[PDB]
Amino acid sequence: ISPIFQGGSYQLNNKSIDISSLLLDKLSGESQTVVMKFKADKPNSLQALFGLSNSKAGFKNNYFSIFMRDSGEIGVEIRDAQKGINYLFSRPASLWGKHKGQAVENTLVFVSDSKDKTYTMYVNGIEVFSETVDTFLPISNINGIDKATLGAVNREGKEHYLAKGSIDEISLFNKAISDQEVSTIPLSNPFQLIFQSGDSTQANYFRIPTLYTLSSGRVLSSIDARYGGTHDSKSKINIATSYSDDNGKTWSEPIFAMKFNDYEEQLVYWPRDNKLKNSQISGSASFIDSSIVEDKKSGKTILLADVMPAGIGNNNANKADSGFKEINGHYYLKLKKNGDNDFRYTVRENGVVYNETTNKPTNYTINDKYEVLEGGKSLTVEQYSVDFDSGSLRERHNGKQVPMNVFYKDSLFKVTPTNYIAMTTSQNRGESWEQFKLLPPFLGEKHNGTYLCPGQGLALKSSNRLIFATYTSGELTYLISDDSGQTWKKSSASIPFKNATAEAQMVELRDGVIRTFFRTTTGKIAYMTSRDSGETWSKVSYIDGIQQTSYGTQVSAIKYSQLIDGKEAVILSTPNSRSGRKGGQLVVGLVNKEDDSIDWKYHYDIDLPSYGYAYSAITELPNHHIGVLFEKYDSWSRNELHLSNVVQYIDLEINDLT
Ligand SMILES: CC(=O)N[C@H]1[C@H]([C@H](O)[C@H](O)CO)OC(C(=O)O)=C[C@@H]1O
Repeated sequence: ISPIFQGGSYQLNNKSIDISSLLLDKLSGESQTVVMKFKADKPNSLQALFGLSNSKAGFKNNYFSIFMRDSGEIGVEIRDAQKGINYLFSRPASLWGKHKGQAVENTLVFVSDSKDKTYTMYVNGIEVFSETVDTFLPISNINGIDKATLGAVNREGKEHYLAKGSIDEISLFNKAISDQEVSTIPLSNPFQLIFQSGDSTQANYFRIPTLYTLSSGRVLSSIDARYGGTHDSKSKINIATSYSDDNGKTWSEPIFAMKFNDYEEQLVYWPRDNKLKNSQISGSASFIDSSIVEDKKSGKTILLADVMPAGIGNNNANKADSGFKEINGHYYLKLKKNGDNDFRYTVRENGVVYNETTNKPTNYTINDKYEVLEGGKSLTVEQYSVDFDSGSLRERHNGKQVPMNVFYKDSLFKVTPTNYIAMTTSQNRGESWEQFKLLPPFLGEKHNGTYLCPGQGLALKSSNRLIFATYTSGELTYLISDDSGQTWKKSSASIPFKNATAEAQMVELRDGVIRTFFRTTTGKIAYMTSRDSGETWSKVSYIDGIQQTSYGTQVSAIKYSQLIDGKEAVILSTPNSRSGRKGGQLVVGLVNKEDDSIDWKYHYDIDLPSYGYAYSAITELPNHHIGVLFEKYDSWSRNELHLSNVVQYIDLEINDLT
């Protein structure tokens, strides 16, 4: 099939282009596909790209448009007043505006299909919505259509929703094209996906990217594989990883670093409507917020993340309990058995489940997978699946037996419903990952564990010291290992905030000198300095020239290997906005070599100030390029929940930022 119409080079300068007598006659049949290569870097707040209308008096609501918002949202309207139909479908954060000081060419494919009664929209190869209706309205069945327009919808003789942008190609087909035919449409994409809907994780959502350059040249990525929409824990979540052996050009199929099997790995399309979006998987264990580092001495690659027991997240996590009973200097995991109201057991050496009440070992052991064995025989539980088939979220047993784990809901022996940290290690730089182990508590028996700061750990350049920053209430708590991850001690730093999400990332400015950048509740990024290689920390200061919202966002920061303008350089990645998680920037800081202060000298614009940018991972690639893996959406907004393929990868050179 050829196009029924094909246009090219249309300038949308707040003035509509009429294409009625090129298109309307050729429209026929009830199925259509719009293919549109458009640009829009200074978009109006709301603006229609393409529009078919009844332009006559009294039929203002008789029209189809493809519209966008300056927030990056894309959508369609299919309206007909005589039929009593008024369809509106959209997805936030669907568009790119600008990459490297250049308008991005978006590729839009809208599929209007009468056989399935489905309206499907792709932008840039990604499906952003797909909606089935009871009563289908072909876009060309709207009664009295007499205008085909670009850059407005002609309503009762006047231009509505005037567009500022440009259309490079618009085609229409009297055919609803196959998914196969969509993926053969060429793309000029400024981004690539490392993790995506459909890959081997089978999660439809991803949050909290990380990136790290290993010594071999491999770049490694970790992420939350988030199953229950984009919701934090409590949910189903796994830590997935992927690596690139070619400077970011290609990535390996994702694997798991940490996983749980109490709930099935399901690609689900969450619930974006207001009655159902807060549906949140409630019976599953999960991992959340990973951080990665390489150990120089052993060659190991170390990855930590938070571990949440079935049904737990930071909201309901038992503060006032670590999950451990200390016994002169040693820490043991506490266990609660079925039918008991108190925690009567601990996991002594070799995983011996020991009864603290009667002071006797039992027939039960916990293996290194935290799986429960009775007299050496594996115990199992039945797995859960999730579905919205009944019109609300159901969590129900699915027939499959999986090894029974102390973190699960159906386990005979359960861990304290609080939050933990675990580490895994790889000895092949991310090709496999050893079974995770729980870190001991750092703040006593009567305190829940700290929360890991997503991103990178710090591997000091001239020692064997590893550091992972964590946060808790009223302090930054650095975890420090001088033995390849075997042992850990804490180094506390008081922060002048109560209930901060003080997500912290570190740079080593010169040997022994660490600057930590972190999120606060002040609308500003904070920082402190150890000159101690992390033993002691300074008071808190703030960065001017960057704004954050009051709740803040995770900040990522790296020490660039090369000199910029003759100075040592620090790179920082954050949203720069007081209005939302949007207006993302890599900001380039030159270290003054005398006092260690930083002149934040260049601000690079990742996309339009109005376009979403949230958590972010950066790294210097072996070729001195910068890799960015970031959430291209507002991951705080209750309007942008549950979007697929918004965590994206881009490649930048220093020249691009300066
Ligand atoms: C452990 C955990 O739940 N971390 C989540 C964190 C946390 O909820 C904080 O308390 C509120 O910002 O919030 C966010 C966020 O997008 O802001 C992401 C994290 O994955």
